[PDB]
Parts: sequence; C-alpha cells; structure tokens
Amino acid sequence: SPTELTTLMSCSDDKTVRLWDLPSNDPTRLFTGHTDYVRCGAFMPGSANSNLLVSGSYDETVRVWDARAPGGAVMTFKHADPIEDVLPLPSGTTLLAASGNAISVLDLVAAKPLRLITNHQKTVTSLSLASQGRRVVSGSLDGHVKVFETTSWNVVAGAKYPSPILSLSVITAGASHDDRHLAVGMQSGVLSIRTRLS
Amino acid sequence: PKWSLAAAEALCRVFVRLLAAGTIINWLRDRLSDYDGVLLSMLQSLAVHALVLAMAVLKAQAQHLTDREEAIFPRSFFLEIIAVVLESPIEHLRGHFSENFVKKYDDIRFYTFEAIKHFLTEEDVRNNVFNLLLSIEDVPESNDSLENFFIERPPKKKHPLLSLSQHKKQAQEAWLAFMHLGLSKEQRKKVLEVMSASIAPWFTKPEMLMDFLTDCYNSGGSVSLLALSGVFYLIQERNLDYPEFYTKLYSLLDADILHSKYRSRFFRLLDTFLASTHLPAVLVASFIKRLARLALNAPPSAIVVIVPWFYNLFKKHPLTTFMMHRVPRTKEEREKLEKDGLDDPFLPNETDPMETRAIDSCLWEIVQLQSHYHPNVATICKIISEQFTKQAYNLEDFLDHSYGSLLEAEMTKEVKKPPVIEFMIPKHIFTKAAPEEEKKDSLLVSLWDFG
Amino acid sequence: LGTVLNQALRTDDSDLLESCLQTLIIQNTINRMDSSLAGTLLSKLAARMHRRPGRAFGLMRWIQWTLVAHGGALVTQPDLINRLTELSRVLEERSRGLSSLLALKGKLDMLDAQLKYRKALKMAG
Amino acid sequence: HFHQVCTPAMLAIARYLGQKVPAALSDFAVGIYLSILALQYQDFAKRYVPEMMNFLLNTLCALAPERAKSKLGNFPVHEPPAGIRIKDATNTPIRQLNCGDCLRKDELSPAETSSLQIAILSTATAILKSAADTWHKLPAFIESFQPALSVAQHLLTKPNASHLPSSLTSKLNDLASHLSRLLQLSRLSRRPLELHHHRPLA
Amino acid sequence: SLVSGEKTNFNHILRLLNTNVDGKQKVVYALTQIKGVGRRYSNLVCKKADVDLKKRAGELTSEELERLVTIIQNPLAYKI
Repeated sequence: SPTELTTLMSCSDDKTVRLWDLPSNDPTRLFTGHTDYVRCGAFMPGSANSNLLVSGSYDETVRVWDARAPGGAVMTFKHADPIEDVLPLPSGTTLLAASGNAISVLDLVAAKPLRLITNHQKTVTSLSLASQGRRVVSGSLDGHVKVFETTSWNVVAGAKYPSPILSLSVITAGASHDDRHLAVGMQSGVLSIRTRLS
Repeated sequence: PKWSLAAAEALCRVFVRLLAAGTIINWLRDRLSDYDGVLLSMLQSLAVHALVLAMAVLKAQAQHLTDREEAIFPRSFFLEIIAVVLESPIEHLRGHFSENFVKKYDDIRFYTFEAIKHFLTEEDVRNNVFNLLLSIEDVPESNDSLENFFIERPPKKKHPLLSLSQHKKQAQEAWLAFMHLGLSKEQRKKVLEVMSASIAPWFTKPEMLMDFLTDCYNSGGSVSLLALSGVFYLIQERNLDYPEFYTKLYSLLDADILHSKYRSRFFRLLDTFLASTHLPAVLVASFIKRLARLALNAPPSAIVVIVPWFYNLFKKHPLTTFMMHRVPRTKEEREKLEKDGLDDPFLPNETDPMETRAIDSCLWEIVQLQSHYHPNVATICKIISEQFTKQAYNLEDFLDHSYGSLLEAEMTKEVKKPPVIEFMIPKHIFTKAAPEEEKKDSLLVSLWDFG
Repeated sequence: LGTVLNQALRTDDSDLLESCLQTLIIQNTINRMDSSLAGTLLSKLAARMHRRPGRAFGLMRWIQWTLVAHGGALVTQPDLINRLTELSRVLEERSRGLSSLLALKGKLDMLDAQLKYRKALKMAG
Repeated sequence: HFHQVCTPAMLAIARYLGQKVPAALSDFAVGIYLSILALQYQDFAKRYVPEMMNFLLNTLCALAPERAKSKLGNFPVHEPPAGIRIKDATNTPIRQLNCGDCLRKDELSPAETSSLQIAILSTATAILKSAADTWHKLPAFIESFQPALSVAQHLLTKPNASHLPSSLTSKLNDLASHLSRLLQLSRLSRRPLELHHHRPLA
Repeated sequence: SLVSGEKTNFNHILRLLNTNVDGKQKVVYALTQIKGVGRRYSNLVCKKADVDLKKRAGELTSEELERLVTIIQNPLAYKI
C-alpha cells in the first residue's frame, strides 16, 4: 500500500485477492467475486480513496472494492477480453484497464466507461505512468511500446523492439521525478534499458 | 552410341586442356558453341555422364574464357541446360542432378534459382520444377557457413554469392514466380505440409506466405489443419498475428479432425498452444470439454493421444480439476440433485471458448470411455481415474500410433501363451428360432437371413 | 501481403511497412486492403513523399492503385480530406521545376550529344 | 479384459468400421454385419464401441432421403458418391439381409436397390435399439445418443416421410419414443463426478 | 494471449546415470546428490563443462546434460 507501510494486497490465481498486515500471520481481509484467474491489482492513490483496491481478472472483470465493507465489489466493469493490466491514475478518478487489443479508460466518480482505445495488434501487456503523471506508456505483445497523452488520449509516440515484450516501466531519478530511464522486459529474456540524462 | 559418348568425354578432355592452357580464335570459340549444341543433344539422349560432362565444360568456361580474374559463367547456356533437364521426363537424370549438383554447391543453388525464375516466367514441367524446389531442402546457416563453392569463391567480401541474404532472395524470387504462375491442389497440399520446415526459412521476407496462409487457413478444412503450422511459424518468427487466434482454434477443432491423418502435427502445435502461460482456466476447460466430447467418437489411436495430454493439462491448471471431483456443497443442492438429475451446463457448438460453460461440467465422457473395448485405452482412461503420481507424461511416447501399430503390437507379442475358450457352446449357431432349448437366439441370426 | 499491410497500418509500424512496400502483388495488396487503413496509408506515403524525394517509381504507383481501389472508400469516409490535401499541395511543390527544368535539359543535352558525336567519330578516327 | 485372439478380431472390426468411407451398398452391408458382430462381441460386458456408433449414424444419414443439412451429431458425415440413397419408393416392403449383398453389382435394378437400402435401414434401426438397450448405463449415454434421437427426428421430417415407407415410420417412432424414455431416465440418474475420494495413508 | 512458457517445466525429478532421482536444487548441489561426488569435485565438474553456477538443475539443455554425463563418466580424458 502506498500509504501504510505495513499493509499489502495480493491477487492470487484462484479466485481471491486479500489484504495482509505484515506482523500478522493471517489475511486482514479476504475478497472474492471473480470466477477465473485474477492477475492484476492496484491500490487507489489519492487522499479520499484511502482504502480502495482494483483488480482485473481473466474473467473480463475489473472490480474495485472498499476495504471497509468485506462483501462484494463496490463497482464492477465487464469487458469482452481477458483483462491483463490495470493502473489507476494518480488523480484518483480515472483508471486504465488493459484488456486484449485495446485499453479502456474508465471513470470511477460516475461508474461509466469513458473510452475504448485500440491501437495494438497482439494484446497489450503492461502499462506504466510517465513523465509527470502526464503520459501513459503501454507495452504490447506485438513488440510495441506506445506512449499516450492522458488528456485527449492520442497516440503520441512509440517504438518497436525486436521481441514481444512482457513488462515495461519508465523509472524516475529523484527530485521532481523526471523519468530517468525506461526498462522493458521481453519474451526472449533480455532486459532492454534505455537511459536519458539531463 | 557408346563410341559417341567416348568421343564426348575425349572432346571434353581436350577442351579443358586447351582452356586451362590458353583470325583463329573465332573458330576456336566456334568449337565451344557447336560443342554446346552437341552437348544439348547428348543431354536429350548416356544422359547422366553427359550432364557431368556439362558441369565440367561449365567449370572450364568459367575458369578461362576471359581476361579478368573473375570467373563469370554463362547464365544463358546454363539456362538452356536447366530448360532441357526440367523438360525432359527422365527421372534418373533429374535425381542425379538434384543429389550431386544442387544439394551440394552454393553457386549451383544460386544460379539455378535465378535460371528457374527466368525459365518459369517464360503442367508437367510445372510439376517437375516443383519436385526440384522441394528437393532443395536444407538452408545454410550463416555467411561463414556457406563455405563450399564449385567455382571461384569470390574475394570481394561483399559479393552476392557470399551474402546469405542474396541466396534467400533468389530462392524467394523463384518460389514467388512459381506461386504467381499458380500451383495445383496436390502441390498446395505438399507445400502446406513441408512449409514450416523447408520453405519459410528460405525466405528473406515470409510475409507473402503469411497472406497466402491466412487465406488457406480461413478457407477451412484439412488445408487449414495443415496451414496451422505455417501460421504458427510466422507468429513465432516475425510477429504477424491472427485476429482471434484461440477462438479460431476452438472452432477449428471439429468433428473429423481426430480421424484426419495429420493429427500428430496438429496435436504437437496444440500442445504448445495450450502449454503457453497466459491462458484462462475457463478457456482451457473449454478445450478439454470439447475434446472429450469428440473423444467420445475418436479412434483409439486418438484417445491414447488425448488422455495423457489431458493429464498434463490437469497437472498444470488445477482450476480445471473440478471437472473430475465436484462435491455439491449445500445440502439443498444435494437434495435438488437427488430430486432432479444434474444436467450438463456445457453448451456445445458455441463460438467462444471463453463463454462456453465448461467450468461446472465434468468428464462424464472420459469416465464412460474408461469402458473401451481395447485394454490399453481402458487402462489409460484409468490413469485419469486412479491417482496423480507421475508429474507429467511426454506426448512423444503416445503420438504417431495407428491401427497398424496396434496390429503389429498384438503380432509382436508372443505366439501363444496357453489361452482360454468358451465352454457350453450351443448347436444353434445359425438356427433362426430353436424353441426347444429356450436359450435366446444370437441377435446376429435374429436380424440376418441365412437362406 | 494483405494482412501484412493491414497489421502495419493499424499498428503504426514502420519497418514492417518497409518490408512489405519497399518492393501484380501490389494490386493484390490494394485489393485486399481495408478502408481506414488505406486512409492512414495515404497519410504515411505523404510523409515519405516529403521526407525523401528520390525514387517515385514505386510509391506513386502505390498511391495510384490505392486511389483506384479504395478511392470511393475515402468518399463515404469523408471527414479525413486533410489527408488528401496534405499531399495535394505536397505534389504541387513537386511540379515547380517542370516550369523551367525542361529547358535546362535541352540546353544540357546537346553538350551530352556533342560529346556523343565526337565519341561516335572516335572509333572511326 | 485382455485376450490373445479375441481382441485382435475386434480390433480388425474397429479398423474396418472407423475407416472406409462407404463406396457401395456392399460396403454398407458388410459394415452392418460387422456392427452387429461387434455388438455380440460386447454383450454382457458393457463396453463402448465408438466406431460402431459413428458408422451406424453415418449410414443412417448417408441413406439420404434428402440430405444431412446441418446439426446432426459430431460423427463424420460422409457423402454418398454414386447416388447411393433412397428414392420415391414407398411401396417396397422391408426384408432381411442376405449374404449375397456383400457382392458388388454395377448392374443392379432400381427395385432391388430400393429394397436392399430399406432393408439396411430397418436392420440398422434394430441394431440401434439393441445398442441402447445394452448401453442404458455408461453415463455418457446422453452425449452418445442425442445424435441418434436427432437423426431419427431428421428422418421423421416430412420431406423424408414422402419417400419413407410406413413400416420405417413405425420403427423410427418406436426408436424415438424408446430413446426419449432412456434419455429421460439417464437425465434423472446422471450424477456429478466424484472420483478423488482418497483414503490417506498411515 | 500466447507467451512461450518453454522453460517453466523444470520442477520435475530429473534422471541421471546412477540415481534416477535428481530434483531442482542447484547444479553443484545436484551433482553432490549424485552418488560418489564431493562438493569441490562437482565444482570442478561444472567449471570443466563451463556451465554457470548461477543456473539451476533443469534449466539445462540436453547436449549440456549429456556432456555433463560424459565428463562425470571419464574424469581423466578431461584434464584433471
């Protein structure tokens, strides 16, 4: 959890995500509701959303739970693709669910999907946030990396790697969090690091 | 004509002597031109030794009809030889030319590809050049793996004969000339058979094979079942993709594909496709359930393939093993199940395996197929029924089995251990009624008139 | 190369487009292409058009056959006129020199041909 | 379980009965004979012969009053190559098969062909009745004989009833009501699978 | 939805020359599990076959496994 230093979430494979407290030897809370593999998860950053989890399953469902009511999903969203990745925005309102050949920007303040964005040919694998929370970079199994603006969501820049890529993240150096260098891990098994200095 | 052939070898000998040695030179090369005519006749004739003679005079020509260091050799005359060899139906001539010259020497391969491109740009001849193009099987690996030429390994270091991409280029151009002309049905079946091992590696760029393959793949049938390997090879190498690959696979797996012959190759590709990691449990359960309902009418050499593969899928994806052991949780559910029997929630003939309800089904088909007539098939379904001890079963042990293999197996067992017979045999083997023994008639007789 | 072009167009590739286009099959591709992909295709060729103006001999043929086959696709797809007019002034930059370069070819060709005449005299001299 | 001579012959039947797209009424008759023979091989040992199932279903849909349009089981539907199909001959009566029908005849009269075809059809209906009555167990009964009821109703359709004689209508209505009764029994008695109830070791 | 898991099947019990049981522990500790081999001996074996000690048992290819078998078979024809 980005706020509490001793609380973590875990999406297993079976049907469950669960919140653990580090000193304890038992899950603090248990959350069900999915029906297939669940394989992406995130906390909700922001001040008001202190305890909200989002998880994307392979049952084409992105669910967001409150950690105060250990029942069902507070909100759910059903796509038509296996949902591989999820990131919230640092603003706390909108969310990106990367599922199949298209990512989907969804609103949580109105529980209504904003826009389906298709640009990739095999499935998209991993999203990451970039330069100042201002650009979402996406990495897809077509060996393709493509960075979008987040205001109007047009395909701003991109590049191609010699192998299908699986995980991707630009990482920051330090003060003011300028993106130091971007890493991409591909199927062939090599970590490609592209570095920029300033 | 054996004295004519001895004359031919003698003239070849003196010709290579004068070429390695050397108002008159006009006739001195007129000897070579009318010997080219004589040699084309002797190739239309023994033709194998005239063909070796042809390669000898070509080597001599390349060596010394010039002033420069470079050895050029006549694409025109070699194209004439290619014309006569590939028009002449002499299979032994063609077999010699394939094994000794093309499948050995890189320059012969390269210029043969180019001359084939020319000769094909300008039906029996088509089938023959197809046989030769299949006869070129192995691809050289690297620029330093070429490393054997017939004439003049060029010292340029950037010569197209030394650049491996030019070899692939000319092979690609010959195969495209063949396809742009057009090929028949048995030929397209042979190419879609031999494509992923011998054809697409011979291309600099395999993208025309991708387009032709997705045409033949979305066509349908055993042609698509063959095309699967080429499409997978393309996706593997240059990640050109299919729109809906897994749903196309699920709708591809159909009635007669188990009985179809190419099921060994199909099952190897299917093994990789379902050994991939990013695959939902509902989808792998859908593959399992549809394949079990088709195993209900599969042949035994297909059931022995399908079952240990099922065991490996169950060891890998334990969310699917609820299709072998599903205790009804609530006593209300148990009471409902006792009142009305459980109907299978599986929906056959559904488009998407993501939305078939294979989860909440069971392997009733496999527990029934336990009672198969063959003992080996019965024991192999009993491996699903019994316990999970061995960690995996390699499929190579179970593939490539046939009725011929089962019959040779029941042959290659011992001649006879002392066997058992049937006591109290009736005398009314073919009697229609026999109402004085009260043993019921054999149904064979009760439904077959013998008279 | 239909699905190849189709992938490269809808994925905004570069090198795959190069692999399929830098070389009949051209007409077959444009027959099997799809519609908004042809619109993006003309856009990408306009980029290549202005960027390096060396070999027109392939790409003008590609644009030609595209306007033939899926030209009427762009007609009912008509919000993207800017993709046509961003090329349409690019080609009116491409006509400039034909006002005067032809007159340079004439004045220069005789200097070639006079050499050619003293070179056709040279074997006999 | 395992023999040294018996299951060889059964395996030969399995090869002949799963393979061999039928090219003649001789092939059809030899297949019917081997089908009823394999049923005799599996009487009072309730095993399953899937090649016999798909073969009987294939002959039944290959007798082609009209055609197999779509949605008829998952067994290999094959084509009648030389018009090997019944016609507008409802007045010929059924008869019992004779061994001479295993001999190929390119010169056969239309009346003899119609009688032999209807004979194979009625005897196949008999073999299906016997196979259901021996395999009302084996809990894939529903998924093994929903094709049989579906093809019985497919022949029960009126553009086939125009060519089908009334005796086959009676027999197929018998088979349909019988298989419906068996399917409802198996639907009531079908239980979920609990295979792995394992005693732990000591 | 297709990612090559060509390496994930390595937590299986491997077979070797004397023991038919050799799990995934490490290369040098797996060869220690092999009967008659000491720890420094297995280190010498791995360094002779040029297999990296970081790599596990079951992360190997068949030709590397076979040359490991040949060099555990003969320790003298290889230098020692």
